[PDB]
Amino acid sequence: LFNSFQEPLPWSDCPLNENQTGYVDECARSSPVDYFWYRETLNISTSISDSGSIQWWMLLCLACAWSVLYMCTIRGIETTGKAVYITSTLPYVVLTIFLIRGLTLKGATNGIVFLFTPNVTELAQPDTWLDAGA
Amino acid sequence: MKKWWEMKREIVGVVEPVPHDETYCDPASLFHVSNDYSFIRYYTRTLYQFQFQEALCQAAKHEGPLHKC
Amino acid sequence: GKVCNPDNPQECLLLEPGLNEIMANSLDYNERLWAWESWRSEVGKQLRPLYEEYVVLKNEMARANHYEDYGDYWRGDYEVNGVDGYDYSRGQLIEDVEHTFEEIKPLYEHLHAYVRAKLMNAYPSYISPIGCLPAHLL
Amino acid sequence: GKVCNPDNPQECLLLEPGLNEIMANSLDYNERLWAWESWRSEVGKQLRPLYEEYVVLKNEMARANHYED
Amino acid sequence: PYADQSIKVRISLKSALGDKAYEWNDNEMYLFRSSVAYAMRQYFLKVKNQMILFGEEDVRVANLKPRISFNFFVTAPKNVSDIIPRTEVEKAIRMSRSRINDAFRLNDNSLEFLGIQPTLGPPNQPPVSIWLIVFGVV
Amino acid sequence: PYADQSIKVRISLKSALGDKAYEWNDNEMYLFRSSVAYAMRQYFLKVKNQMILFGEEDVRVANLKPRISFNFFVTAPKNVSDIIPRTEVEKAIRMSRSRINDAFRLNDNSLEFLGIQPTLGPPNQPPVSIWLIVFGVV
Amino acid sequence: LTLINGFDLPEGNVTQENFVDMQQRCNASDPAAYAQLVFQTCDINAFLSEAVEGTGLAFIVFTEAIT
Ligand SMILES: *[C@@H]1O[C@H](CO)[C@@H](O[C@@H]2O[C@H](CO)[C@@H](O)[C@H](O)[C@H]2NC(C)=O)[C@H](O)[C@H]1NC(C)=O
Ligand SMILES: *[C@@H]1O[C@H](CO)[C@@H](O[C@@H]2O[C@H](CO)[C@@H](O)[C@H](O)[C@H]2NC(C)=O)[C@H](O)[C@H]1NC(C)=O
Ligand SMILES: *[C@@H]1O[C@H](CO)[C@@H](O)[C@H](O)[C@H]1NC(C)=O
Ligand SMILES: *[C@@H]1O[C@H](CO)[C@@H](O)[C@H](O)[C@H]1NC(C)=O
Ligand SMILES: *[C@@H]1O[C@H](CO)[C@@H](O)[C@H](O)[C@H]1NC(C)=O
Ligand SMILES: *[C@@H]1O[C@H](CO)[C@@H](O)[C@H](O)[C@H]1NC(C)=O
Repeated sequence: LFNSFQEPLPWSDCPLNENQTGYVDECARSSPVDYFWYRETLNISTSISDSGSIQWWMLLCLACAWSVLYMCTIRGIETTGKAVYITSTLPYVVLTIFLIRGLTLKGATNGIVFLFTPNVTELAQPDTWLDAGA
Repeated sequence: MKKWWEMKREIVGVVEPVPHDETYCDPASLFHVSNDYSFIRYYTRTLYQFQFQEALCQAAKHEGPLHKC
Repeated sequence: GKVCNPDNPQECLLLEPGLNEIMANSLDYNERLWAWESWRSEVGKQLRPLYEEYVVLKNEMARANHYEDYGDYWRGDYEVNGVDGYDYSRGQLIEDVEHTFEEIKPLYEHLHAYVRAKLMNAYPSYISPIGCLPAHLL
Repeated sequence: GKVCNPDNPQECLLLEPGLNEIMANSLDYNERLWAWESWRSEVGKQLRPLYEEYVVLKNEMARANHYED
Repeated sequence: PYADQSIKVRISLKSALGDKAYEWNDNEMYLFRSSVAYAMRQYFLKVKNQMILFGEEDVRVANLKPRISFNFFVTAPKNVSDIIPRTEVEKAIRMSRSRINDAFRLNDNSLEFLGIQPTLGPPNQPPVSIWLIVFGVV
Repeated sequence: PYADQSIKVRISLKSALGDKAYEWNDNEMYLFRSSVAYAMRQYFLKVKNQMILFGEEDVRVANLKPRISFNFFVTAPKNVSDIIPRTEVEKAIRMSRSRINDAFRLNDNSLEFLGIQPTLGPPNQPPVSIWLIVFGVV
Repeated sequence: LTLINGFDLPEGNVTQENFVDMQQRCNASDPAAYAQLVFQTCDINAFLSEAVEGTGLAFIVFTEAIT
């Protein structure tokens, strides 16, 4: 949410390396959004056995999230009951706007059918029923 | 000219040193082409010339190669 | 028609003397290329619009004589009609020409390959040993 | 130096005979204009780079003789 | 003999213009040749400080096709044997490319030159790193 | 003798480009002359259905000045006495003006032609007359 | 683009409807130059099956569609 508010969105184009003529190889062989997600935000490593620094630029966001949460629930009821009016209402408007914007794209009504064409050979696996229950 | 320089590369084995568009006429710059003469006589003349030569030493009972007849 | 130097435009060369002897004697790649390309661009360019008309007129002159075109008119010299086995039709000459020429190609390819290998010692760095021969060096 | 027709480029005209007598006798506006402009563009263009040098050299030849130019 | 100093050009009208695309007749090859000659004129005046009068008859063109792709090379003004080495044509064009693109309304993906690729611009956007400002802001 | 078929041209770089303005040397007069020759070539192929090979040596230029204003006129390809009547040059340019403006990045106020003025476009904006819709809306 | 760059076909002649026909023609014309080309085999209703990893949907597809 903070990396918005700029017209050339940071996840729109790749950065250039030291030699400012060719793209970074990680961003070249893949999409720029995958690069901004896996390298500029997370800086993800190669295995679960490779832990690294604490990566300050995530501590600020974590502290902001927890501070806002603590602000809203300072007293349980009588304080969350005043924020719920907006918090549980704004989504049902933004989502209607996004539904109207989505159902008029190119692949709409062509990607929805993939959601509603079941295959009767998948219903007999225990995994699907367990996941449905969970 | 496109066909001219296509056939030259394929039959004769000769390539031009600068490209030539359709405002040229390279064959027309030859004496026989631009003076309306038939050009095939120089082909068939070459083959008759050796048919006669070869069928004439065999009358003279030649011995060795043809070119010493 | 005549051709003249780019440096001293006041000396022009005819073809029968002057432009022939360059192509026949010189060994200078650049002078041969100049003569070759210049004779075609100075005099070939003039003849094209006339040749396009000569073709059209000659074709009518032949079709009005019960021939197909001027080509089939020219091949009329080799034709024989009704003498029992010595007949020879104007359309056979093309088969004979194209069928005798395919037996020469083996010898001409070796003769052509041998000359190429010997020009590469006269104009090195101008002839590739797997290509054709430039037209102005012949 | 010589000048030749745009139509029939194989007849070229010198100046002393040929180009003088056009300008001296003809009454055809277009033929006079052709001769006039052509003699200057065909032969005036050649002389300009030489004249620019002749000037420079002659000026030194004079200044080395206690003249101004 | 001229195919190692040639440059390949590929043009894709109906992509860039989409429609409105003019038709590529010969009066477009004329404009293209004279624009390349202009580029060469500029390169030899702001690099080598000479003054050479290239014309549109010094740009030779070969292998025209429907894809609108061809080959070209450049010679000295009146010296047919003097081919400007390809590496200098690749610099003249790198210099005047933004101006050649405009004469045709193409945009560097529809006027590929096949051997000279675009480079110009680094991402020097943020002096502030807006995100931490938003951070503090809230 | 040639001043009644001439057209006046006036160019104002530092206005349109503001800065970034290139300098107007002779390699710009060359490009301008050849672009005018291209315009004439097109006019005589989509109106009169002829095919005339105008070159950049058929555009004559006079009275160059610092304001960057000059005069020009056009002649037949190799016939110095044949001046294309000015009223046809005024049509060739009206036709290819949008394309001549681009080669230089000028915009029809910085490339005035002094006798041919721009016209193209009527105001066919509203199919609804938005104001009464807003009226009803409230 | 690869096909029309190979044989130098007109720009507006090779489209989605008559792609296979032009491919067949260009092979049967010059087998050598066609065989050395590289193609991509990919169809609709097959990119929908690209599995999105955990917590990698709201950040990979929605930002890519919003841009
Ligand atoms: C045309 O250009 C060629 C270069 O391609 C010039 O040929 C050079 O000539 C000089 C002296 O005549 C030689 O020293 C060079 O070796 C030649 N060049 C090469 C590449 O070998 C030729 O002189 C030019 N012609 C004119 C009239 O200027
Ligand atoms: C050059 O153009 C002029 C026109 O300006 C041509 O002059 C015309 O010539 C014909 C016959 O020669 C006359 O009937 C016309 O009256 C002439 N024009 C004018 C305006 O009087 C001249 O023929 C052209 N030259 C060439 C070689 O084509
Ligand atoms: C950038 O340029 C330098 C030469 O200055 C070169 O050594 C380096 O390989 C280039 N970088 C890349 C990624 O090609
Ligand atoms: C990303 O991680 C690597 C290794 O963990 C580190 O070297 C690099 O500095 C990190 N990125 C930034 C912007 O600090
Ligand atoms: C593509 O080009 C061929 C070449 O002859 C032509 O026959 C065909 O009609 C063209 N395609 C279309 C859709 O016009
Ligand atoms: C191309 O044509 C040849 C000709 O026989 C054929 O054998 C081959 O299978 C064809 N391949 C493709 C990919 O079209």
